[PDB]
Amino acid sequence: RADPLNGGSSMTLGSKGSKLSPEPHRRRMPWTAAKEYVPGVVLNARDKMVLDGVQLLDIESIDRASQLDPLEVLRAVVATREYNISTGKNIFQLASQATYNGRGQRFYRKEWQEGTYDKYVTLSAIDFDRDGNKGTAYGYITFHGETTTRPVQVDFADVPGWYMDFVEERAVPFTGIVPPPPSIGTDVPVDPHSYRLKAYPYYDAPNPPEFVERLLKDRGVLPDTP
Amino acid sequence: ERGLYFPINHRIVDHRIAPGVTVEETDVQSRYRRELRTNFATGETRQTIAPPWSARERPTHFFSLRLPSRNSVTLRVKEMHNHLLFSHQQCAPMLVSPTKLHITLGVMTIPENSREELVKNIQQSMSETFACVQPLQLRFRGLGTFDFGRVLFIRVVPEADFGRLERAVCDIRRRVGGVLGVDLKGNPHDSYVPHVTVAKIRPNQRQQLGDTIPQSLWADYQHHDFGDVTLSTVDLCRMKGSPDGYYHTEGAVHLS
Amino acid sequence: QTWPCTATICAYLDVCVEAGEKTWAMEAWNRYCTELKFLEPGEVDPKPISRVPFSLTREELLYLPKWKKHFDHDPNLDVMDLNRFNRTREVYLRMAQVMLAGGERNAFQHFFTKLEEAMLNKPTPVPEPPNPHLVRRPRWAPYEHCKSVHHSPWRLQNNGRALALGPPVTIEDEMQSRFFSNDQFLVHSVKEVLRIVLQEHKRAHPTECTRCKTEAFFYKTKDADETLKFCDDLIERLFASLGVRLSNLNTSSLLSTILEVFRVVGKESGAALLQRANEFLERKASLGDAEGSRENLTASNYLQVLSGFADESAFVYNTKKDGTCQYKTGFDPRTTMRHLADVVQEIAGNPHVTWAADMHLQVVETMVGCGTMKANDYFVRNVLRQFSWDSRFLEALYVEYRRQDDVDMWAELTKRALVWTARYNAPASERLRRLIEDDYDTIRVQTRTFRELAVFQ
Amino acid sequence: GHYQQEAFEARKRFEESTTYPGPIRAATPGDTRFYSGSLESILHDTDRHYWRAVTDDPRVQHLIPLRIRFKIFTWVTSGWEQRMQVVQIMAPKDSTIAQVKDLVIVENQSPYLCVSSFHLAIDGKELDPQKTLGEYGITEQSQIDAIEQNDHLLHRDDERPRDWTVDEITAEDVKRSPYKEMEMQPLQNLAPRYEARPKGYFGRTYYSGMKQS
Amino acid sequence: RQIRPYYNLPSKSEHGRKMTGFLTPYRHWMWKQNELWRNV
Amino acid sequence: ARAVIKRRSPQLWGAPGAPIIRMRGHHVVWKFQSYDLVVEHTHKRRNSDIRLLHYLGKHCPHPQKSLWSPDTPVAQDRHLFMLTTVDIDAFKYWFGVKRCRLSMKPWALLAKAGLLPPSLTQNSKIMPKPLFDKESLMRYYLANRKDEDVMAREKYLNYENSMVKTEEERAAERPVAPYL
Amino acid sequence: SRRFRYNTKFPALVSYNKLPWEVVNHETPQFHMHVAPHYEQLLTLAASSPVPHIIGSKHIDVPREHRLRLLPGMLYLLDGDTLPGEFTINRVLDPTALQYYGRLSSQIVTVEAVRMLVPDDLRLLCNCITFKGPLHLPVAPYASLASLRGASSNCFTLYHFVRPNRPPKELQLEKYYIHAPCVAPLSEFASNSDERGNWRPRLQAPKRTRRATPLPAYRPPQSYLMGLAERLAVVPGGCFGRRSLMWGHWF
Amino acid sequence: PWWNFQTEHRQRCVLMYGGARTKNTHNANHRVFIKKYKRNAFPNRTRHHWAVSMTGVLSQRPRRMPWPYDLTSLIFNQPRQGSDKIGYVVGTSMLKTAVVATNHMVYYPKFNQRVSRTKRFFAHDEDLACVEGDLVHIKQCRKISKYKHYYVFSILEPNVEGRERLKLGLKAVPPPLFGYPVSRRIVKLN
Amino acid sequence: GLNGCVETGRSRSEVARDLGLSYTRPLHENEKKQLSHQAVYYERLAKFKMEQPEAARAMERERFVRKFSGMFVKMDIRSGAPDFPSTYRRLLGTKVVRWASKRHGPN
RNA sequence: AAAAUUUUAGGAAUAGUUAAUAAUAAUUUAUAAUUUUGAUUAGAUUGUUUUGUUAAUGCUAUUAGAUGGGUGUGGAAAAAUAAAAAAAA
Ligand SMILES: [Mg+2]
Ligand SMILES: [Mg+2]
Ligand SMILES: [Mg+2]
Ligand SMILES: [Mg+2]
Repeated sequence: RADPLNGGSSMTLGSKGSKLSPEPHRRRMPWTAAKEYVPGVVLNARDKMVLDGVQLLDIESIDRASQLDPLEVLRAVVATREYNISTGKNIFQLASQATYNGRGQRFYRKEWQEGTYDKYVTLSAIDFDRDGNKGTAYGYITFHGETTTRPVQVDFADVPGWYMDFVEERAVPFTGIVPPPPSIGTDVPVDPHSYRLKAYPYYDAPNPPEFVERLLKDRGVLPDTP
Repeated sequence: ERGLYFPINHRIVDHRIAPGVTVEETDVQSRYRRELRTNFATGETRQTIAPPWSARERPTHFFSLRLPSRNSVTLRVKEMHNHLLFSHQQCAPMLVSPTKLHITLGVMTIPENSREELVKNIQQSMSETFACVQPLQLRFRGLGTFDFGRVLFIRVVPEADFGRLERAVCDIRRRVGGVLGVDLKGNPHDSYVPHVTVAKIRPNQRQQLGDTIPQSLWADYQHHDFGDVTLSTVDLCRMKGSPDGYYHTEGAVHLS
Repeated sequence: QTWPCTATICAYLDVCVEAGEKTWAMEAWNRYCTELKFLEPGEVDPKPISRVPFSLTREELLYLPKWKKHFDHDPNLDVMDLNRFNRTREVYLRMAQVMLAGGERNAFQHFFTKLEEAMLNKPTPVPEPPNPHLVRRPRWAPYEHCKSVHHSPWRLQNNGRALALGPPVTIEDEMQSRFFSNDQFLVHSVKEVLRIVLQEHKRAHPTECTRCKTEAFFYKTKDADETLKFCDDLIERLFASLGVRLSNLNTSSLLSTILEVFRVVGKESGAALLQRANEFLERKASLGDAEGSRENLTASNYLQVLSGFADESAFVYNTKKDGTCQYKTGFDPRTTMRHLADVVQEIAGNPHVTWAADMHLQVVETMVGCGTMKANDYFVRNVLRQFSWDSRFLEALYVEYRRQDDVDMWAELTKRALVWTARYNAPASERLRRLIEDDYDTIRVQTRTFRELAVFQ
Repeated sequence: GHYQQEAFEARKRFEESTTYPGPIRAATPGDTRFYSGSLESILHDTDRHYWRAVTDDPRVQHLIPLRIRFKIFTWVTSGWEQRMQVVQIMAPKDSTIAQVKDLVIVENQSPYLCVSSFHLAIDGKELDPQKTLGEYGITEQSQIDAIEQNDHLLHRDDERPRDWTVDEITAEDVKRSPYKEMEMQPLQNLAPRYEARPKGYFGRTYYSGMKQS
Repeated sequence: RQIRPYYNLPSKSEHGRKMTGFLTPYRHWMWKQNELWRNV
Repeated sequence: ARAVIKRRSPQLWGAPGAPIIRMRGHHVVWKFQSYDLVVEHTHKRRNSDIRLLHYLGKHCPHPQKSLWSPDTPVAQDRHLFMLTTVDIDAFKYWFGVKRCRLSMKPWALLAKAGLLPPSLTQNSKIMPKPLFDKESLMRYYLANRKDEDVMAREKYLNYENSMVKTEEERAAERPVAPYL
Repeated sequence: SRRFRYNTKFPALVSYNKLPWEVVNHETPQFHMHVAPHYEQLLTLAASSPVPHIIGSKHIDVPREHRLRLLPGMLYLLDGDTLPGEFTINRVLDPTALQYYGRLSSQIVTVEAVRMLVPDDLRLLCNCITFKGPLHLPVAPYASLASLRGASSNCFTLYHFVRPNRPPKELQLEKYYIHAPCVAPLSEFASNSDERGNWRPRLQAPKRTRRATPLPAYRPPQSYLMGLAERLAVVPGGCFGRRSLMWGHWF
Repeated sequence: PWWNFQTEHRQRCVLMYGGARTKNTHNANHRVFIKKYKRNAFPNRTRHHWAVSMTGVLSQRPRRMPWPYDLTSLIFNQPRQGSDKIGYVVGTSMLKTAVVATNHMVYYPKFNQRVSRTKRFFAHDEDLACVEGDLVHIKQCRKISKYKHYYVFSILEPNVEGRERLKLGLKAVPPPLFGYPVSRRIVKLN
Repeated sequence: GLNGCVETGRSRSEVARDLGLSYTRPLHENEKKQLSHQAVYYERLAKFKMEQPEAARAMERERFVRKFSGMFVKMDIRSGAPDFPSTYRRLLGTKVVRWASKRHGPN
């Protein structure tokens, strides 16, 4: 309605899209808003075969007869740790290791740095709930050298897809306040050697040749013999 | 369970509230049938309304049908006073003395300089208008309110010689306000509503009495019948309350 | 056979003027508005509604044929009562405008003289309250549930409760024309006539009045002098007629129109406009006998001053000689930028002048034309975040980018500008996109969508 | 906006007319209670249920329909919600703000509103109970809020009512107040059955003016 | 329908659907091409 | 939004949906079967008449010999005929103004008639679907692109108003002497 | 979706489907979330052109009686640090709250301190923000803040009074979005500046013999993707832009 | 094809040229009445059903169909049928409510002739003018109460005798002597 | 004041209202005491909710909570049927036991 | 929201009930409402472009499909097998 695909063109139902608009199509259901989501099933799904031949205990099993060799406990802890990183690393698993809970560092998800997609998140602050690996994480989004004005809750902070890179320059103490990084058009004068724009509003990438080969070898232009 | 699931009197949409508001943002609650309560129930009456410039100045003189001695009206209004005062004696300053009862045919502002020219000229025109009209038998039943419930009066029913009144009045209306320009609080092309004013709240009184006559007093007399009266006498009166004990009378005409 | 009311006549005369067809307005006049009067002391001011509205006595109801009892709402019945507010002076004004537009002096002189005389010597008619049907009575709403101004973290979203973007286009800040006094309406009428002079000039020479499409833009047209003479005589006729009374009414709209006429038809540099406006204002403060305390030039006037500067420095872009740009003969960027700077100093000094997008646009354009290479910094500090823009900004800005030293800066600045377009809800226009396309061999910047290109081939 | 000053100015010029005869009430109809449609629609007093092409003389409005906003705690199944309820009076033009309080108290039909003392306020500023609507420039369009005693305590867990989802409701308070009326223990027809909105309706963050993610 | 190929990202779950629509970059590129044609 | 979905005949969105031009006929022996071009809603009820906006025509899918015209030695005319009745005022109304949808078979028909281009589903399996790369398309576009105003005016004439007034009919419509 | 005309469905008294009324709690970080981006805009205004009540000489004094019909909504700036009388002092040290003042402290005056002041009777609030040092904006001479010693003794404070638990409307910040130009970049060409002769124009684009360096060759992304962001109606980053332009999303 | 004989039929699926495509509903079925009750005891007080009952409305012989053309449509142009009615006021026992008896028309096409039937309505008179035995004009309107869709638009003929009768304190009209008929014999003497 | 307005649609009681005339039949004691009982509802109410807020709040509790209990919570063609037993006669014996007859009024 | 059209050979009373008030009243106010111009119960019956016969005002057919509420979702309850409606590449 507000923002259609290709204007209204109705010649096929599929011509519209998989959602008619970014905005929620019924007003009584707001969560239908178009987001950028993530494959939660695969990315949670932690490997239970890592916990094979381990002998974990539970939290409330404190019993004397119940617990085990300190060696067994240690390999249990290591097995559990390997079980939690077994997919990728969650933000809160990355942040506890960095100085100042990683305030100021730039957290990029894997798919944000590949292709013409370029995006990351500067961390403004963090609330660890009693359980680590969960929590709330706030920050500034930086997309193609253009930054947010105010901080925002980082979405899918709990899903283990995250990488970052520790720099001492970016570290901020809990006393001070994390500054928003400069949007490259406005605050900092645009420089080519410092930063080059991957992709811009009307651009898109050239055809990678292996895809072309494959599609022609599909549609049956280029032959493929058994 | 004892009636309609949604009583029909309760189905109300307020269009003086913006669209979409009542669906999402908030709901608006009001007792909506105080406003919808009609002109018959409240007892209001729509008098000819003044243009603002005329609305500014006090009225000075008025036309009146003088009630004769030995009226059904005067008697029954006295009975009504008795009843009202026995119920609530806070009415006492509101009420008009039975001595001053008269029918008000129209109201007018005369400036004090041109005073004699206007009274002579009016008196004459009045005498010409009413030359042919024989006496008028009119019927009084029912009460009504002017000026937001501040003025409480007895209605003149259009069931009788009233018709004649309407032509008669509308003639002086077209002479006094049409011919020689005089301030009639309304348009001369509009007819005045004749009435017998019973209770009234003046500006000075309003502080101790309140801003409107509570309808609880006269509710029961609202439709009460005061009876029939024949009227031979038309006056043009200036309003002075101490000269003769009756409104000071600047002119007179006899219907015969 | 619907008899047009006064309002309807107004509308149709607006269409006539804009069309410039006198022969329509003449027949319309002759047929309908002839007997239209003005309001005098003996007139009664807004006439009461006199219509009965239609009923049937029981004998009318029973004994009449079917059609005599048929009431469809028929415009003709209340025409008298639509006219009860006396909008006549508007009709006379419009008619003056038409007779001028169709190039006839005697008739115009007639209508304008009638109008002038009546405005001076007759009472101001009572204005009609806003029509319920044309414009709707505002209905009550709480403004509580609303997207906050900062709702989107990337920009300033304008909101139903308040406007944070700022005015895109300067508004004159005058009430609807009917609410004016008679003297005020006289003034308004002159500014109206001038506006029509301007419009007629632009219909006769569309090439010269369009900014920078041709070098013809930089030079007075012949017939401009007779025109400006007409305007001079007109304004001095207004000062001749109205006396000290002029001290008490708003001359703002009149001034801005005067300035735009001496900017467009006669072509005067920004300094000449500011001078002219100041001399005019001195004249207005002097005719009224007082201590001065001159009103400053209001925002619209300054808009005309600045657009004057932008007219001053303007370039015809991309000659077929592959020559860069042509400029107004006898152009000094130093002087121009000097005056522009201290003029913006003046404006920003005065607290009662509200800025808009267009004012900034004139400034920016003057910066580009001057070869300042500060155009960017001004745009980004004062405009980008806090206003809603045209793509005209990015057009002249592009011309600025194009002139930098190395190529990479050009490219990167342009790409960044497009990113601006996507961030801030500027739908970058076709003119701009073509400007970028032209250099594609040099900058390699793709401007078109994939889909757009495909479909195109 | 523009309407308000256009019509204000129009009225004000209409009043300064030296010559006007006054309107003819046979030419100035009232409104009808009788028109097609089932619903009864209340309109502006300048507007009619029929088609009137002609613009009528501006009148001063002797009954101003004020709107006064309250905060209610609405029970929805998940827990409490804080939302808004308007009370609409018709307050005579020259009335005193004390009298506006009184008219507002009489007109509310909800048991959960007027329990304690409330103060009228506009954009957070209290109004004098002493002076007129005229002085404060109160019109229909003006936004009037209402502030209760305990409302500045609502940021705590005490004054704010306790939902049986997270809180003990005891035989102490089963017999008292909205809890008692509500009938927490489910019946066969399910008691008064309140509106329900689920927990994941707004996502993990509740409703806001500003987009938080 | 929305075509779900076999080389889409397999979801290992016993509580729900076996295959999540998530595309190999190849599939994305392909889809883009076909859809360009129908845009025409 | 039905609790237990009607499983066999699902659709998109609520019913009744946007009107769609369909071909439908009662099923019978193939020798007698005809079809109806019908503008109707998206969700049909038991009898197709309940939601039926307009009736566009009859289409008979049987090649016929033309016995109406005289037997003609011209080669092409003696191919068999296929008969269809189109209501094109209603079609242009519904499709154009009301913005309909289209099933594929009616699309093929109206393509044959010259009202629409051939559909998306009509495939010569000889040719493949084309490839695309943006730089080549860009070279072709820079090679040929018309003037802005020419293009704007073409869009004006096609989409907005067509019939325009030459200076002549102006001059012929403007009032003469007594009111001029 | 559009908002529907009127509610005839459910009784008004009961009010049924109603978006909750948002209320700003001063005890949480959320308060500052609302208030902060306004403050910055406000200060920006104060740096360009004058606004009347922004600058007070001294602390405002009112009686107990007129306390709540005068104060609420009031926002004024003072030179020194003095905390309003009869106000309990709360230090804001919690980092989540401090966080929202980031943009205001980096690109405008550095924030030295934040204070939540609550009246003893508990029904009034004062948000007190102490800035250190000079503005990182340029300050105009005729501008309001030019009358202040703390800018252009280097500390100065902003004071904002408000009622607790109210909608983020009646804290009145939206009147301030008047926008005035910073005249710093043109100060160079005014007749007042002596650096205006060091200026030289570029009228004509310079002859160029080299094209822009070509972007690095495109690597197609290797991981799984959620499909066309076009068809999923996701704006180009999930950030900003229109869904019609798919730029900068993977392919 | 309904015009072809029993023996002339070839295909049952289509009309070859034109005409009406007709389904034959079988009119002669010899439908019968089942008798489930004794002639002595039939479970209804007022009426007894011993045979096949004719059904439908407008399918009912002899056909009785709505006649738009009568006095009411003769005088009025009605936006909707029954939007105007002229009638007499019968009784006012209800405040602001006038009951009105009105005539409308039925046409029997078999005999080619019209009958007048009559029907009562509740009309809303605010302000209570209508006296029993007034000739009134009545219009369709907003739903007012459960049974009132009509309001009194105009009094055509007031009742002058009735009004003067009221003014004297007497009822507008004398109350009818006998009520509804009965199947009993009431012996009430002196 | 005996005629209605054709173009306006307003009844005769309306144009009588506007001309400031009153036609009303003489009333018996029935209609007088009904009307005089009804006129005063709002004064009685104002006095009640001023002087006695707790009793009021009790009654209101009952009404407000009633609105959530009961047969129909929302107004639809089914619920907002002015004559329920009439438009659904097919429910009267079996499903709906409230009414024993399909017609309580003229129609 | 209404107006018209409404069946039984031998015919009597019907009832959470009318109208005013109002977001009232399991006990508000009233000389209430439906019916012999055929009611309400009760039988039969799927209602106002469809057939057959016939020269013809007639006689004689027309299926089928809307069966209350009880956390009330949804734009609209039409929501618990029984398609022959292509249902977001
Ligand atoms: Mg839509
Ligand atoms: Mg009914
Ligand atoms: Mg039954
Ligand atoms: Mg059930």
